[PDB]
Amino acid sequence: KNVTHPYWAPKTWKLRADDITTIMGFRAKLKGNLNHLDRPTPTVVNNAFIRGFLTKEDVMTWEVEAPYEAEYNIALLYTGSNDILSESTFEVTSGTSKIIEKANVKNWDTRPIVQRHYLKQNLLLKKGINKISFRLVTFGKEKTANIKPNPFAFWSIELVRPEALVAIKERAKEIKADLQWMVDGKYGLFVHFSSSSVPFEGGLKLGDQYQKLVKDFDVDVFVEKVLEIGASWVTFTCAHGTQHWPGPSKTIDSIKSGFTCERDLIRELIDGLGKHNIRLMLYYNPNSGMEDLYGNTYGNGDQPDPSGYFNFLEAHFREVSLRYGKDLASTAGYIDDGGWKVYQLDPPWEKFVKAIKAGNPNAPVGFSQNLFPNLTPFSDLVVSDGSGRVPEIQPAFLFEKGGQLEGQYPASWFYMDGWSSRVKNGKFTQKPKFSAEKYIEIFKKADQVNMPITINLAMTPDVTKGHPIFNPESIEIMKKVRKAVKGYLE
Ligand SMILES: C[C@@H]1O[C@H](O)[C@@H](O)[C@H](O)[C@@H]1O
Ligand SMILES: C[C@@H]1O[C@H](O)[C@@H](O)[C@H](O)[C@@H]1O
Ligand SMILES: C[C@@H]1O[C@H](O)[C@@H](O)[C@H](O)[C@@H]1O
Ligand SMILES: C[C@@H]1O[C@H](O)[C@@H](O)[C@H](O)[C@@H]1O
Ligand SMILES: C[C@@H]1O[C@H](O)[C@@H](O)[C@H](O)[C@@H]1O
Ligand SMILES: [Mg+2]
Repeated sequence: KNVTHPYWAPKTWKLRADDITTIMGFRAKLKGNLNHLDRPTPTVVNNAFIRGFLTKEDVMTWEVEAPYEAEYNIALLYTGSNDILSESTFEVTSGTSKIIEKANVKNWDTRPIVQRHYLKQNLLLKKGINKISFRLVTFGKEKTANIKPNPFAFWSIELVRPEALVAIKERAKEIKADLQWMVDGKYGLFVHFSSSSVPFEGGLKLGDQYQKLVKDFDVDVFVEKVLEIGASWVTFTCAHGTQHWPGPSKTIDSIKSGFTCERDLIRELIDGLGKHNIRLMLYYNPNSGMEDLYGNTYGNGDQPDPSGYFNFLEAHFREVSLRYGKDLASTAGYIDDGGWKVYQLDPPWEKFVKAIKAGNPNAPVGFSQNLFPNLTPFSDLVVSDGSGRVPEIQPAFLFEKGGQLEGQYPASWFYMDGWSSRVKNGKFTQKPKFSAEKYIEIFKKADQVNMPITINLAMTPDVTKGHPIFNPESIEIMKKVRKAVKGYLE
């Protein structure tokens, strides 16, 4: 009863013998109870999990193509009730090769919710077409809003020759970013220049008058507020809701006109913030409005092909990174939905990372991993949407060898009042979530454990002298935060 548009349907997967190959569960043939949410169009569907592993007949089968006979290390990504996991046994088969292994219980209280399980024994694969099957052979049950169930939910399988993994990890280690400047700066400002946002003075949402509002953006007004709250960096939102880009881009323009600006606002933000040694990183969203820029990520025509889209992302990262060089701290401080959306295309993470660092070899890579474990060994920062909640403190063993987050460094991304400003009738509708004293404790804790915080204060897309661009109550709180954390202490 499961539905997949041809671009999402099961197909034979080419193994990349020198790389980590990832294959979503819905690329397997499913039998028995196994099911997933419908995927009826070329557009990615976040909720990709396979559910219904209830009996020994509930089995999924991929078809993969190896270039030569070799042993492959298998990782599984899954989630579910610890009650269910504590009694689930996995079985991975191909040819005569068979792996049997108990599931791992999630013994941390934080994200990641999905865990990556490296199976101890390797799977031998013959040259050419191999069928690989996954099923459970022992089963648990949930025990005592406790309404929604938490079944075993399979996300993906990952295949990598053990020798390729050592070499991959070696290279990741050699280009790992040095984040001391973020720890020393303690916190920065997330600013959403959001295409859905309506200006303080009313009128068209930023998305429908993007170039005009970029041309009228008052950098000096913006920098003085950033400076006043003591931010050490700014993460600035490119392509939030549409693919509009606040500066020149040969890469974007060669796909489709109308998204770029004559004014190089990124450069002016660099220079304006640079006068006070405040650094700039870029948020970028590779999916929102992408159907109006590139089109379907898997292209047109009868069979899915992501190389055009991959080449766009790589050429875009590369052009931005080289355009600004070391003046731009990162063209990829926050790449939205790396977990929910980007991961589902089995993308070439390393090529993206090399593009990101081409102009700035220490540029931190921050793919948003959502509730998922580390997306690629070439990550630098833990990144996900903290909403307006108190920042979680992930326990240290997550970062040790074998850990879910190994190679990453802890970091928090959350908002004081909201993400996108919702100003209506000259009044901010989004108030700070907590008292000033609670934010002070939050930043003091982040500082004591050397975890950078990037806090969003909803900003009016029309940045001018005529009106507060941030909520004055929010500014007042951050001024008290600055005093308690960055001010003269005694
Ligand atoms: C054979 C596989 O086909 C898919 O469409 C791609 O997304 C994979 O990266 C690989 O090329
Ligand atoms: C730009 C925004 O990014 C988020 O990740 C999405 O979930 C929103 O709906 C919107 O697309
Ligand atoms: C067969 C598929 O149908 C869809 O409607 C199209 O958007 C795809 O690109 C492809 O042509
Ligand atoms: C702007 C540059 O960003 C890089 O990521 C940093 O490592 C450098 O110290 C410099 O500040
Ligand atoms: C940083 C946040 O990322 C999330 O994925 C989005 O849904 C929010 O709008 C915001 O942009
Ligand atoms: Mg510190």
